[PDB]
Amino acid sequence: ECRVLSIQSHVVRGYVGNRAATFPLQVLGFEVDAVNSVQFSNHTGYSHWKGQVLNSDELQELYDGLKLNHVNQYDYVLTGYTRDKSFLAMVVDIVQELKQQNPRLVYVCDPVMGDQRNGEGAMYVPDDLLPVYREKVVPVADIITPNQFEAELLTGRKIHSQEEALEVMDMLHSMGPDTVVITSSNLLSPRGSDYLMALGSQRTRGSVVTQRIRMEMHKVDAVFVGTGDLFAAMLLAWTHKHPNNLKVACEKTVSAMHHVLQRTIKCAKAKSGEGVKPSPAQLELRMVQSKKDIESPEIVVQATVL
Amino acid sequence: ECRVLSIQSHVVRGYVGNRAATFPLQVLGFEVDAVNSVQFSNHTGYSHWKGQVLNSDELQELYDGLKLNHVNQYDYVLTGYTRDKSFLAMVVDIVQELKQQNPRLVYVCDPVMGDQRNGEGAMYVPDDLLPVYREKVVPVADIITPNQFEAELLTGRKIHSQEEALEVMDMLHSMGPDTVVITSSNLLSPRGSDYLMALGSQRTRAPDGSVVTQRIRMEMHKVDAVFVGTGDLFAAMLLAWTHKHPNNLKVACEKTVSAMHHVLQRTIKCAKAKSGEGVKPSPAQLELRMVQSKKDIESPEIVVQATVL
Ligand SMILES: Nc1ncnc2c1ncn2[C@@H]1O[C@H](COP(=O)(O)OP(=O)(O)O)[C@@H](O)[C@H]1O
Ligand SMILES: Nc1ncnc2c1ncn2[C@@H]1O[C@H](COP(=O)(O)OP(=O)(O)O)[C@@H](O)[C@H]1O
Ligand SMILES: [Zn+2]
Ligand SMILES: [Zn+2]
Repeated sequence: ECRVLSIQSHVVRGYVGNRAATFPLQVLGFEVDAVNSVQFSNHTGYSHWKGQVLNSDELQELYDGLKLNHVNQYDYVLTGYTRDKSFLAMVVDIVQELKQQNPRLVYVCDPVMGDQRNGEGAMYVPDDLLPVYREKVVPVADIITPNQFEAELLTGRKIHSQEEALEVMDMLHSMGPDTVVITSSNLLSPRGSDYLMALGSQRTRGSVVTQRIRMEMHKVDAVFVGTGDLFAAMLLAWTHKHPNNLKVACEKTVSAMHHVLQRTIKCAKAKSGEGVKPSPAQLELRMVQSKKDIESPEIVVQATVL
Repeated sequence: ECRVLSIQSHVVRGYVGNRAATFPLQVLGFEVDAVNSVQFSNHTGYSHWKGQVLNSDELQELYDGLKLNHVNQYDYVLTGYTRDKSFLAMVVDIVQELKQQNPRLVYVCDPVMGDQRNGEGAMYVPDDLLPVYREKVVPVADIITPNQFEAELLTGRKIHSQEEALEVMDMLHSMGPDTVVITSSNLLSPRGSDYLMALGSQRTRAPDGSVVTQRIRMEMHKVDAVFVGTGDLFAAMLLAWTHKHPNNLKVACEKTVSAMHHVLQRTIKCAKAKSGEGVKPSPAQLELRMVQSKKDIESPEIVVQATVL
């Protein structure tokens, strides 16, 4: 049995943060302990939203409860969007302390930054977070899933080509994480302008045998929320099964992603009218109805080894 | 697609309240919208626990958000443990308003107040809740799952036999709910002193004004341990199975109780293996093995047969 401590947002309706990460990990066999950093009615993609936030002190209280009961033994820690540097700093303390009892604990981090839609009632992420991610978070993270924009901020470098991306990924490796996956980029894929390009790199430490891969997925014509959280949660599961094969781990992860999105866009267009654009409420991920696809995804993409 | 609005507690670790109700409903195909009434590190069966509570105002804020976005359309509402009458009163307002847009909404309610451990009842909730459950909650509830102790408080009547239980269940039907399930009782089962007896009753008013009532009895072998979150798990699965078998309380209960059995057996086996020999399992070791019971919850092998009364 593998136990995951996931600390992310919670929404009453829809799927983002912990809502997008718990069901997938559960059906995949993981014991998930969920700390909801916030509780909103829905995500910020809607016109309205109401809810309450948890401060670093409250986060500490919860962790203390687990500690007092001697049940603070985890195999994985998983975090994502956060817009409070004080909260984020608290997370690092918790991870460090946990890695103390279990040097084998794996910390999966998705360093969210920018004007992204989230489930924490926020319209943006304060710039004062970059230095916390850069100097405290990344150094203790084992698997990180930044997008191109985030990868650039973390390394202070810009990416103009596939070769530069690989260089930035190497810079991230030296900062700490043995596995780095750039989930989406602006790089033009050789397959076509309609494909989204993702890059992956894993340092398997004994010299460092580095496995690098590239993946191209056809873009779906719509804006989704929570996809990044779903990605990170599934990558966690699949890397656990294929600890030394980033290629397979990413192929199953991205395949699932495809099935869920296809089912989601089909149902969204069916519920809205003819020629009517689906609304964010209609675009909520069809998580429950994708159970079989998440459990065992039919591979639909092939990762090319670089 | 059936959408459920579940308003119950949340624990970081373990399974109780919303943690025990969401996963089962999700694997069974239900779209679950969860409002966490509280967030604790774990349940109170542990020696320590820390967390925060939500007040009636915060509950209202959340509901308002759904309402402002016009996404307050539900098919089911599911509630359980509550320790604040103000919060409970707020729940009733929400249910009434929802039943306005959807006359077909089904409200499943587990009126938690206490249990009868050996012979004497003990209240977990302030006594000032009983009146609220009695006059405000039960009247708008469609399915209720009280234990013997709770059934007695709601009707002000004592249960000394199977016949008296059936009378109390009829009294509850008059108060509102067409479906009543007494999940556990002190009644001695004809099968043996080691079996737990549950009773079920579902009312159907025929077109001509006649009333057909299906009544059933169920006996389950006791597992030698104290579990937490089992009542929440029960109510969540009964919701799912009654949805599939709308007019057959017999089958709905057989599938529901069969799943309970599978989950508890797997849970006690793992607990004893983790404890050590001769060592009693701790509450932390007794947390329901929810995730590892996925298959059993999806399609339970029937292991109990309901007796029609
Ligand atoms: N419109 C889309 N079409 C196809 N895939 C998408 C789309 N949007 C997101 N994804 C998938 O979601 C993941 C991207 O998450 P995203 O919201 O873009 O995260 P990030 O902003 O962290 O790069 C990728 O694996 C990608 O394939
Ligand atoms: N020790 C046990 N042995 C067998 N079944 C149990 C045991 N404890 C709980 N259950 C199951 O859980 C449900 C009862 O929940 P329980 O803790 O007894 O709730 P309540 O006190 O509200 O009646 C029943 O369907 C019952 O079969
Ligand atoms: Zn992201
Ligand atoms: Zn109960």
